[PDB]
Amino acid sequence: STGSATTTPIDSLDDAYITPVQIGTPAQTLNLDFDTGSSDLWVFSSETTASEVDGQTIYTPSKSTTAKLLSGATWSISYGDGSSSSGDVYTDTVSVGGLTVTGQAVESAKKVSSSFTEDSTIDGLLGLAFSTLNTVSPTQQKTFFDNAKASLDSPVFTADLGYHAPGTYNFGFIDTTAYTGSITYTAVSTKQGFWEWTSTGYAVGSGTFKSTSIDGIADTGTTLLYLPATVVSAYWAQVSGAKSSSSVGGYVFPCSATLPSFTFGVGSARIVIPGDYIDFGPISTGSSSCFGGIQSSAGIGINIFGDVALKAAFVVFNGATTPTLGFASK
Repeated sequence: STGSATTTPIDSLDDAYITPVQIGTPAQTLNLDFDTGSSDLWVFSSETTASEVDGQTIYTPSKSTTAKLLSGATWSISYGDGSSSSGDVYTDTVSVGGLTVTGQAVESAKKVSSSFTEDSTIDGLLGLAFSTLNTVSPTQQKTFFDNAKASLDSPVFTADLGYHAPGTYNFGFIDTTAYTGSITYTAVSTKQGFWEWTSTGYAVGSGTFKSTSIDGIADTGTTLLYLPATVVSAYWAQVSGAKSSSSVGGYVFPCSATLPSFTFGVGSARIVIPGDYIDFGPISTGSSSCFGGIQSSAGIGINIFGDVALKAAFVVFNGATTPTLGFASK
């Protein structure tokens, strides 16, 4: 089997992407944030504290003939941005782009933090990291991809995020029309539960390529590109007037600037992030100070190849017995 779903930016900055997901019988369609940096599929629901719901579409398990309470199971998760959610668990039928999993753990939110409430466009998350990170207790649950794997034509899913435009998540096949040149595959460590890999270096604009190992995670659920302070400093030094602002919480730059591209290495191959991808616009409405799309990972504890980087590539998440990551230009 295979699945194919369109994923759509939630706003004009590509702050995140939502993908429609069918849950239950009859189908309840929720727009979820596919997150290769976490491993919980959780949804706004009929159980969510009413004051914490503001415009989201909710899952109502009592209206699904295939929903079953997973007795005794609870979940609770905290994300790198400080947001969080928690609740209990149902199993139900979940379909993504024509691909159906029965008995999928659907984590029903009783509580969500303000960040989720305030984002009316995201109805929940669908985690696509390794199931070892799943927070369901006392019986850890599998991700949608894990449950689907054996049924898939090939044990892979691909992320093809658009710049200011829709893209595609495919399950079970590689669309060879969706990228240019070849896919370069690179090793993955699952030790931390992430799609963790090592970039072979970077360049800034038309600058020479610096060969250097950068360990990081391919994370569709993170907006920006978080890299070592040395790298990030080298990038913003090429932007007149750019500076790190503690009060804003990262690198800002004059909105009148033309940003240089950023290249990252995948083995001997190179992915080029156009400068425009690195512009996240005024820090506040009307400001002439713009927020940078490349930020320091110092104090995160991990480098993150988030959407800024991933949207410049066609990315293969290869879930074979020995997982790997593939990158192609597009």
